Amino acid sequence: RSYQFWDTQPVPKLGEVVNTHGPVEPDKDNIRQEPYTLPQGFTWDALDLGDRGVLKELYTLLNENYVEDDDNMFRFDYSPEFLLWALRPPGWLPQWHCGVRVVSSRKLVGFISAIPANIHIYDTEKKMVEINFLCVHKKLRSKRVAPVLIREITRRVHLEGIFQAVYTAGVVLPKPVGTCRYWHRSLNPRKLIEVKFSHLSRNMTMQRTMKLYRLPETPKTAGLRPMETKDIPVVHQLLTRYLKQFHLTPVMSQEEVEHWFYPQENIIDTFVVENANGEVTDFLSFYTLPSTIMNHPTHKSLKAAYSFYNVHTQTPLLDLMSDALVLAKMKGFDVFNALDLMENKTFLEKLKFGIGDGNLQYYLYNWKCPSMGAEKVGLVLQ
Ligand SMILES: CCCCCCCCCCCCCC(=O)SCCNC(=O)CCNC(=O)[C@@H](O)C(C)(C)COP(=O)(O)OP(=O)(O)OC[C@H]1O[C@@H](n2cnc3c(N)ncnc32)[C@H](O)[C@@H]1OP(=O)(O)O
Ligand SMILES: COc1cc([C@H]2SCC(=O)N2c2cccnc2)c(CCCN2CCN(C)CC2)cc1O
Repeated sequence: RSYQFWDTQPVPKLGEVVNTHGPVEPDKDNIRQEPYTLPQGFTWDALDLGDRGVLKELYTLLNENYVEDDDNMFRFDYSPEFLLWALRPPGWLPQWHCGVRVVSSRKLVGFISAIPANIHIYDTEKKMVEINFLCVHKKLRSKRVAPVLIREITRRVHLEGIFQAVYTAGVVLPKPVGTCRYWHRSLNPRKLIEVKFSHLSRNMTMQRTMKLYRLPETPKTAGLRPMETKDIPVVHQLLTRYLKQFHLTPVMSQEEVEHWFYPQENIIDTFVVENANGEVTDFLSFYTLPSTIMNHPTHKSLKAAYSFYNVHTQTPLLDLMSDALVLAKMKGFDVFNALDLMENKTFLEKLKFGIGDGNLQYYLYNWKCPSMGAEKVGLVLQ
């Protein structure tokens, strides 16, 4: 369109209207046994994240070289313990933690990952992988290293008999199946304005701004409490039933639900509504992901909470999310982030979220299907 790399790949063209559902190419019956060639002086290395030293190397690569905002002011700061959560879910494979190192110094300069996931896309369930944490060191940018990382992880996934993948990106590539928008809810507006994440309205004083965003000290929903081990099955049951209404969703086992939702401090929070009868009827969840405030003398970090999966059957969704905001404020978050997917548009403007810059595009690899509105997207990635 022209895309030197993406034009060679089994994905639909940008601008082509798709009215069919299925693979772009058939499953491969023989697969390349040898890794793709990297530029000279660089080598492949599978990263054992159970090793404290290797995990920290990955932490640093991403801390210094991962996604920045459009103004080049903030960079994601995934913690080592978060990366362990995100990258070793049930069924994780060691070959799918794909690093690139400088041969001489051993410096980690590139990475890409796959984790397994069963994905429901319209009327089909497929075993896929989710691709995440594609990163190339700043000093290595614009040298066509990304295509080698993408082809190499493809080869490694192919060896395991898997021929479809799902991924998101803030850039337009062939061809989005869904387009989402970022929204932000101020919790600590004074800090957000000071570090220039947000700006003071010409029509509002700082005093008025703090008043606008002020929240109750405690949640209002009767019987809200953190998720416990006994809650794992009912949380699985609630999520599975809730997700049916959307066109792009994960299909989680009970073991997967335990991994993704069981609370871990500073990583993942899940709160359930246990009613007057002792029945769990609702749950909210958010993950923890701080950002580095680049080159700032006094404020070094911003603590952000990210809306994950929120299931309602008896409690209004609006009330659930109001309580999520209160809980995040209690836990010291500066901002609460959510996408416009699932039923989120029903609460975003009401709870004083504001729209952010940029788009999050959702993609499938080797699967043609019609595109969908954000409201039909029911998949949230890390
Ligand atoms: C069956 C199994 C299938 C498994 C595979 C499924 C596919 C997985 C796909 C990956 C899902 C990743 C999900 C996430 O992790 S999204 C997060 C991506 N990470 C970042 O944005 C971190 C900071 N940025 C970087 O590290 C970048 O500069 C990267 C590494 C992204 C590009 O490095 P560099 O800037 O040095 O560029 P290049 O000269 O090497 O190569 C340029 C080519 O790369 C295409 N490009 C640029 N950005 C992306 C992007 N985010 N997804 C896919 N492709 C991208 C670009 O259009 C061009 O192709 P084309 O325009 O010529 O055609
Ligand atoms: C500044 O506001 C935004 C910040 C971010 C992200 S990017 C790194 C970061 O730390 N972010 C952050 C900071 C503080 C709180 N939550 C998030 C985003 C996400 C957009 C992702 N894109 C858009 C497209 N491409 C390629 C650049 C990054 C949106 C914001 O409107």
